Amino acid sequence: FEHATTVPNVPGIPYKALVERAGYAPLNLEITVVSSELTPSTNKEYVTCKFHTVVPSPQVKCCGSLECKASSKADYTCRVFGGVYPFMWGGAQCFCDSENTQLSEAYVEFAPDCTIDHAVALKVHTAALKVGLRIVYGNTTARLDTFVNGVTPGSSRDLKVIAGPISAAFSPFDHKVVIRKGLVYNYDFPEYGAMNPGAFGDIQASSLDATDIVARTDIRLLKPSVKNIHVPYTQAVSGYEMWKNNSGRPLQETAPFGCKIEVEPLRATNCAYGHIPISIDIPDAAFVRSSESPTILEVSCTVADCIYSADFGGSLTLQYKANREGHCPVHSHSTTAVLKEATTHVTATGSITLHFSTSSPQANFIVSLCGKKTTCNAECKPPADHIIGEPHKVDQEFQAAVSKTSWNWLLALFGGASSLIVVGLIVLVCSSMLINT
Amino acid sequence: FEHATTVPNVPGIPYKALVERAGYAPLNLEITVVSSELTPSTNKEYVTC
Ligand SMILES: *[C@@H]1O[C@H](CO)[C@@H](O)[C@H](O)[C@H]1NC(C)=O
Repeated sequence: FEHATTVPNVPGIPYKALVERAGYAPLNLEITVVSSELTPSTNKEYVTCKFHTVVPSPQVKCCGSLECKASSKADYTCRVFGGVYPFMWGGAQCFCDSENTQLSEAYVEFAPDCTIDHAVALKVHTAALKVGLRIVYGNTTARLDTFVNGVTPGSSRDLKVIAGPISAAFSPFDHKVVIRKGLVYNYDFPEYGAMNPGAFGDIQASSLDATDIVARTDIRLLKPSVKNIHVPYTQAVSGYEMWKNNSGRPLQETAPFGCKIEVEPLRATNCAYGHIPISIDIPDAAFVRSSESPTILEVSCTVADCIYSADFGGSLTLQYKANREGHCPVHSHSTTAVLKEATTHVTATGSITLHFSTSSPQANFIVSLCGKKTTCNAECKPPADHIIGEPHKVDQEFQAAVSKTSWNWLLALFGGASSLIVVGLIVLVCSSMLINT
Repeated sequence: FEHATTVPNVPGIPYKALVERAGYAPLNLEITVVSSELTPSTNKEYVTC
């Protein structure tokens, strides 16, 4: 049987319902999401790390001109110096006094320690929500992993489940993300090839082992001044360490909606947001005939010491006049109160205690012991514990968040004002009819 | 649950209260005052004979 209903996406917090398929008995249905994996689609532009700036030996040649060539190496910088006369140890290196040519060559390379301390840059496109569902119907359980889009039921060995599109589309990732060492940051890195010096993305490559490495660090080769052979060069500071110095907090600690983000693959787990429209196809095997299911005649309610906390704060004694021994479900129709127990064992003329979690100051709700309806009506005290360590099982709806006596006084004032208005219009009508006569 | 309660400070005469949380059964708090020593701050100022 196709049953469609809106359920919370929050992890835990069981959602219970009943199906009424004519004369096939009220059949219970407990569903609860236990995992919520939000996996976006990522493409990789570049990986970056601290660079090394390997500088080869100078090419000095003595009484000649040695203009250099271009190269495909990362951030190749060449300069040619005249009028040099270098000293290595043990004496001079040119037989020429003043006519010499020194070649200074400086490209840049990944550090040997970039196998770990490397950050990849990604763009996420669309968040795909995959949720795992625990279902118990009657006495049959089912673990089903389903995508939340409206199609692809997936695992249908016994049960068919369609997860409709979610009410609110939430994505904890911004359009550009950076992953280093298992930590994700919502950073706006530059495009591939748009390398600026002193900031993130100064050196880029598609992969760590790729020879196609690009960089635009401000490396400048200086004119050699001292007698001894070397290269003088001034470089802009690597923007990778500057980004590490002021990365802010990673997205595992700043993500909204209370969910935690893991890498390989990049996903967000247990994101509690919105409501999932669910559509279940309950098999007819679990359905039983209403003649076999015991019926019920008279049901009375008495709930004592209600408290509208997040816990199951309330005990109701519930009296029945049973027709026949048997186990059969129980359910509270009002969304404001949810029952701990889903199926009781009703035999003959007993009192059943039930635990319910509510959010209204008034406990005025409809409950079905194994069929029919029952109006539980009493009052609920405020919680004494200010902060509880578990989430609320009922969301407020403002239809019952105002207390019964508060509706009484507020509606009494409204009724007084409206009654004065009605008396005013009535006496205007009477006076108009009198002056018309 | 923290239950504030006013008790007379007479020796003997057992005092009785009920503690209760809405999801729990009531329990019989039994409080008795046995001794009450009024020891003040005393300093010796002289001795005579
Ligand atoms: C960068 O590192 C230096 C070195 O100690 C530190 O003083 C500074 O607070 C860090 N952050 C910024 C934004 O300069």
